Amino acid sequence: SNPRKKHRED
Amino acid sequence: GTVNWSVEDIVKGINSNNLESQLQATQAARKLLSREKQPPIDNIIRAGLIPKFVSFLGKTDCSPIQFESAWALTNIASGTSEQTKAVVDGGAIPAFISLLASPHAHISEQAVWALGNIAGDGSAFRDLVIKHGAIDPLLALLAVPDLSTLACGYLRNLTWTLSNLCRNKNPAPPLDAVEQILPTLVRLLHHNDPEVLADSCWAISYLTDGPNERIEMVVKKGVVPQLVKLLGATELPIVTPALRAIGNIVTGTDEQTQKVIDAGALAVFPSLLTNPKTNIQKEATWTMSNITAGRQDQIQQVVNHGLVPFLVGVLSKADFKTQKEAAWAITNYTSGGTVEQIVYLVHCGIIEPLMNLLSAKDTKIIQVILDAISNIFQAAEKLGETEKLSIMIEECGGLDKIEALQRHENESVYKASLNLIEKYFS
Repeated sequence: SNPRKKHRED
Repeated sequence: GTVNWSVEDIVKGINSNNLESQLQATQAARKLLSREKQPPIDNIIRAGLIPKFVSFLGKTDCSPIQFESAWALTNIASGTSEQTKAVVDGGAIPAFISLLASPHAHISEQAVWALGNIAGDGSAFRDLVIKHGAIDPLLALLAVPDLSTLACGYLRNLTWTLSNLCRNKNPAPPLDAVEQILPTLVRLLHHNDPEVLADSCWAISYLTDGPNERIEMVVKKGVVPQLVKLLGATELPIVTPALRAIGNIVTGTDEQTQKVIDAGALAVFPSLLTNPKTNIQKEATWTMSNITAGRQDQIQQVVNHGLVPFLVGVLSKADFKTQKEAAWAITNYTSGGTVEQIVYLVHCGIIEPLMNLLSAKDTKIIQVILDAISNIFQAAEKLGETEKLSIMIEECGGLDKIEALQRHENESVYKASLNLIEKYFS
């Protein structure tokens, strides 16, 4: 696999 | 108040010598970096703000600016490799690791997230995070009697970041780091949250994607029965990594493969080989091909579980990449099986769908199929039944294909065809 990186938007 | 600041205004506040003004500007940078459509990561980097964000991580007496800069740096680190490198280059790794022990759960969680983005960039940054000492404080956050007392989002972020420390392959993570992480991973694999379960399976799938000694470290921890259980889950985000882990394990030794069979995995494959998601069907059939590459007693377990009709099924109708895995599964079967097991294959109707696939343009699937037919013909010679098979191959239009493959660009395909014609069709 699922994402290598994750962005935090809230 | 902090909504839609210009980068110039953010720089102005961060460069003031007023901690509250710096806090306000940092939050404004966080909100800018938080938007979905093209957050201006590069503009923020070019303004030289990363060193200031990193130094704010250390401001223990102003926890809000620790949080806001941790969030801002997390989202820069979520971008391209170059953008993640800018965060690393600013010294963020030891500063984020120091925040793992923060008494503010939301700050500790944000540092977990940021290290997951850095580690998730690739093997080098993964191993750099490990060298700075992240694993011990990460695992200490999960040293509780019952995982269910931790906040759900917090536990999910910890699990996801741990899986990035298990991820990537050139090189694989350090052996001692994997040994250090595995007992906590095994415990997460028994948690009841579907996201924790999915990412725990992903981590295990990464760790089993390697040589047999890597597989053995996982298999020795006793996780195979739990992986088989998760293989039967109704949540596709759990089945997919569980299946990839199981498929990785059966690429190991026959003994490691046997632990998958012993755990009951084959009883799930009627569902998996007819699963509506085509990549489950493909992964399940690839897994079957590595099981039919095993000992005759393992081929026999495939037979007993009624899985040969399902292999006939995917060979008859499936997306083409699944049919290729099925062809491999059949040739592996015919290469290692007994005469009786090979005869049973024909009785299930392998011949006609196998011949139909000889029309494919994939040159290697034709080599694979030609090998299977040669193997089946060899079993037929031991029973004096070479003809009955020849008539069967010709009655379904097969002989036309092999006699037509007497005109192929690949040399080995041409020669394998004419030999079959020469020896069994005179």
